[PDB]
Amino acid sequence: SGAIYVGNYRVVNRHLATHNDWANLVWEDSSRDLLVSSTTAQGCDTIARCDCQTGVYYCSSRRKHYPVSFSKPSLIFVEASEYYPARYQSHLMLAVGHSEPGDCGGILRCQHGVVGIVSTGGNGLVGFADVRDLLWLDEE
Ligand SMILES: Cn1nc(C(=O)N[C@H]2CCOC2)c2ccccc21
Ligand SMILES: [Zn+2]
Repeated sequence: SGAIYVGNYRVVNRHLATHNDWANLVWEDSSRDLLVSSTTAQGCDTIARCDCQTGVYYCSSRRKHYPVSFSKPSLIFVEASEYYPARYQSHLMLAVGHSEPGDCGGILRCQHGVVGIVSTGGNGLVGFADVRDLLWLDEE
């Protein structure tokens, strides 16, 4: 679990969105595994606006933050899960790091700010849904 809280937005994995998220929907994209809802309180996270390929992510199944090198956002085949059939996910970045299904929502960050959230993984890989192209989250 986990979310990004920037301005009056809450960014979560679409597959973990609650009824309250759907009832306060701003934007969602199934191909990216992302959903954004509106918040009453202002958040403290800021979004990175960069092309970094190194950063640090939070792994809830280890209670630890790990440094990672990651690929640029791209279209990658993701195996079937209880949340989606096997399909291509867009704007996804892969890294070598531990992950388990419930690690989704952990933040990946770089020196500039938040880069994205854990969305896919297995067998010593972890995949992150990029948010750096969503300019409307923070200075729009
Ligand atoms: C971090 N992580 N995520 C999944 C996963 O199945 N994600 C789907 C749900 C949303 O997009 C694909 C996974 C599986 C096995 C080990 C780790 C894992
Ligand atoms: Zn950066």
